[PDB]
Amino acid sequence: DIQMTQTKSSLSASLGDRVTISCRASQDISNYLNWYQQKPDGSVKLLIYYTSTLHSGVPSRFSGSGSGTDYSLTINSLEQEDIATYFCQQGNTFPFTFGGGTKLEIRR
Amino acid sequence: SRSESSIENFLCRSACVYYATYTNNSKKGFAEWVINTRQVAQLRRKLELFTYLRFDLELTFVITSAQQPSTASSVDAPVQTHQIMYVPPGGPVPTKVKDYAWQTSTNPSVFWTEGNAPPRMSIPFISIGNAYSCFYDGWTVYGINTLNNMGTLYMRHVNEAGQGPIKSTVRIYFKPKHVKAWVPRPPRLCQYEKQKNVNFSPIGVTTSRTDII
Amino acid sequence: RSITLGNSTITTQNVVVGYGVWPEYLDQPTQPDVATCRFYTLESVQWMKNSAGWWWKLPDALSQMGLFGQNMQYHYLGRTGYTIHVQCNASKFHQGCLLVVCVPEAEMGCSNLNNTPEFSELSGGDSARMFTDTQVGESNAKKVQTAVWNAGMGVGVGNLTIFPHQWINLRTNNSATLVMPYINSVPMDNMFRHNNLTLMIIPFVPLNYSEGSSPYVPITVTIAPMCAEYNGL
Amino acid sequence: RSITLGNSTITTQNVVVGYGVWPEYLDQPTQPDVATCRFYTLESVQWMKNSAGWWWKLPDALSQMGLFGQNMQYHYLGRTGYTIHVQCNASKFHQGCLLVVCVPEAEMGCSNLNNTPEFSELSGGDSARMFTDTQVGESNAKKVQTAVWNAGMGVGVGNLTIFPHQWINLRTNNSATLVMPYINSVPMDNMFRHNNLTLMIIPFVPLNYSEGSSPYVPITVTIAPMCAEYNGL
Amino acid sequence: FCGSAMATGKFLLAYSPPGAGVPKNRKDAMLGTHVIWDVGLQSSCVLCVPWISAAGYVTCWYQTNIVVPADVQSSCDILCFVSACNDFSVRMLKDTPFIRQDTFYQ
Repeated sequence: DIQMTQTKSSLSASLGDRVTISCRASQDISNYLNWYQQKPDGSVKLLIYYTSTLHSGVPSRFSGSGSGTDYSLTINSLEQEDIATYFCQQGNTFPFTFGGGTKLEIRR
Repeated sequence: SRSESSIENFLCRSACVYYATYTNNSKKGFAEWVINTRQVAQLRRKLELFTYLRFDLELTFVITSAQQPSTASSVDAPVQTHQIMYVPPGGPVPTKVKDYAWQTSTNPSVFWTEGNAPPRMSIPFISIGNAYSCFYDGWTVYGINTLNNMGTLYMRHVNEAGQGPIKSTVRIYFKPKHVKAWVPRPPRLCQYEKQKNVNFSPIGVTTSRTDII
Repeated sequence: RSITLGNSTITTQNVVVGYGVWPEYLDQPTQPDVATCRFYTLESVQWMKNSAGWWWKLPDALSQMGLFGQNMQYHYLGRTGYTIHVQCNASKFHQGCLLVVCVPEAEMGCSNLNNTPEFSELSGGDSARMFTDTQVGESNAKKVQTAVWNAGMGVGVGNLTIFPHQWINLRTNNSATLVMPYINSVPMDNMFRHNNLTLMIIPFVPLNYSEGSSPYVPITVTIAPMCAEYNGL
Repeated sequence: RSITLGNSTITTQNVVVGYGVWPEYLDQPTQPDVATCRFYTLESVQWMKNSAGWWWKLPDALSQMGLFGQNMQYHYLGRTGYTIHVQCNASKFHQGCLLVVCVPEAEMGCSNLNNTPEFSELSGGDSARMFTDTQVGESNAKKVQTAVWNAGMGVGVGNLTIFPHQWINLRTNNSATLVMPYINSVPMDNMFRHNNLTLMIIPFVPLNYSEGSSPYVPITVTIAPMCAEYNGL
Repeated sequence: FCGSAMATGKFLLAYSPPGAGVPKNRKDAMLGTHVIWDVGLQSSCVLCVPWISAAGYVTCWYQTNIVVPADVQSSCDILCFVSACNDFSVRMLKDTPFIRQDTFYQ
């Protein structure tokens, strides 16, 4: 398998700044990564369906990057509705493996 | 009602095939799209009725803009000019926005300012073979055939901007011209899964019913 | 009846030809004519009750077929046409129906959605790779998805009649003949990295018999190259 | 000058032909023409001061010479003619004289008076067996008696000029050419148990030079089959 | 083929020329001179061959099996005739070894 490592699992920032969540794979997965967002009430939806292209209907404050093993997400202007949990999932080999969660929180 | 089902009346339609945005000051914002018809599912199913195609190409770019939030103090900007560089197959390719591969003399580009008609340009049948092959049973990696490679398009601002960030979005319209088609082929039944290959997951033949009578 | 070609002789008794065209000839390439044109007979497959289908990739079957197959390594380019004779010999007590299609540029589909199938699964030398009546699971890394109702191409298997074909109905018919031209986008290709034809045999109505008859029916495929010519010195 | 034959090309600048006749053609036998006629060049021998001679049995030298030599095992019968080019390249400071004879049916003589010489002593494949300036003693069981003044046939070596020949004199001449027909009593023979020609090279006046020159002179033999045809299917 | 009229099969009829060995398989026997003999179409196949005083082989191979209906036996037979196609060429008459004698018949 491939074990995706989201090493932090707890971020904290204020509103208006630039936050980066990182997903680190176990081998080269060749630009097949997806970024999901699970709200605290339970609803899960897809944000980014490659390294760097957005889903339709998701606002332009999100962006992704990466190559090879190391990958990253970016939210440039953090809003109130973006406080949720985030996962990464590769789509290269079998079976599909998901990363660990990452919960955000307001700093002070 | 006799000529509606001809080949030129079937395929010579315009279709949006790509859509991307780019910012000016980011040093990551500039667009890139390799010319192929395998991204959108409604254009791909019409071209995959035939094995060998041969057509001219004609592209049109609808570029708009937006005023991203700056700090303060009286944003007033002049009109913006964009560059749309076409890279023929087997040419240099940029890695950043500021690069020597933009200025090369064999990559034809168009320049266009905001507020005019959109910038059309037309590309003839560029291939070493005699037809674009939609299906290739063989190796060059399986089923790729680098002989039908039409080129790459890159887009960027040329105006250096100081007071306000501006992001711009470009939609590319795609139109075959003077189409010739050989060796018809059955239409696809399963859903498309990937772009490069013809992989699928098996599906039923049709919608079912309760009884044969 | 009893036609001959070189040092090989078969006997027959209607012929469906290509797309209406006949195989014709084209640095300066020259042609081999005496060393090549003969009926290369692949071995027979057994049509049982629990059968699903077979397929042969066509310039791969004659890769180890002798004095044509030895020409494959000495030549880098070339163009060829074919003539196929398929005949199954049952009695008037068996029943069934075959479809004998010849597909130009038949890309196969893998079982895993991300990979592409390996070379040993696409084609064996003079061995029929056979379809399956199930799904091949996605845990298989590099295998061809051999669901027979999709014909390995992701399509409807009933619509395969748009290619040149011939129905072998055991009630009325005994054999098939197909004359196929050279269909490609370039006039001379790489002959080790391209299989420009694929011959499939799919039993639409399965075999049936009563107890006492033979439990199988053999199908014999005979390939004869026409218009064989190569680029070389 | 610069004649060619197939995919081989040599260059020359008088030709002695056989017995006045030119090589001409004859179940139903057919001929090979494209696969065969090319200049098969044997490797060069070095004419030193203490040399005695060389000989090649002629349908044995081309036994392992490629696409002519592969035809030897597929064919049981056949008749062939030959054309031989021999050239030695010295300076105007060397001196010598060769005799280039071509003997039909040259039976060799053994060293023991009761046996007959073994096959590995009669002829090597594209290697020159070489004469000797002594007697081979009678304690040797199966060896060819290679006394050069008898030419291995029990005859006078000066009288070898009754066969077709050419004198290579380094003072005046540079090369030799011999066109030999098919000379045999039957029109088609066994080609594994018969060597119907033998090419000998005997230095009558030995090589001499002054100190500073090269201590050897190379001799290059080139054989071209003509009128090659075989009995077969 | 002296078998039933309801049976169907195929055979090879290979001729190895002198020099080539006996073929040890159906596949390399195919690449030589051969005739594919379909039984259900015709019941006699002729293979002409030179003969002179290895020297040859006239081997024959199963191509497909024998397909037979119900209530028909599957064990059939095959006969073989020989003749001279063209005119021969005989020389130097002698006596046969097949007949001999010690005492006079009386």
